[PDB]
Amino acid sequence: ITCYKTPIPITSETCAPGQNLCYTKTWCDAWCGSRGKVIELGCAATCPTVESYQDIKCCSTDDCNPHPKQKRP
Repeated sequence: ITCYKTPIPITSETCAPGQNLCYTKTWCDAWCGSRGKVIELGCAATCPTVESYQDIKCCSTDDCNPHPKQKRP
């Protein structure tokens, strides 16, 4: 399985041994001072959990774990 990273060069790469899912961390605070929305992508053996202000989305493929925001205008 592969997933998309967060950085500009959002690319698809295979996970480490034992993993099988990808996670999308959606949040906004310091860096979101205006419109700098941040999102942490990665991999995990199982769908991870979050709190209130923070959100997450688990998928079993990069096509489902990309960046909700392509590139800045």
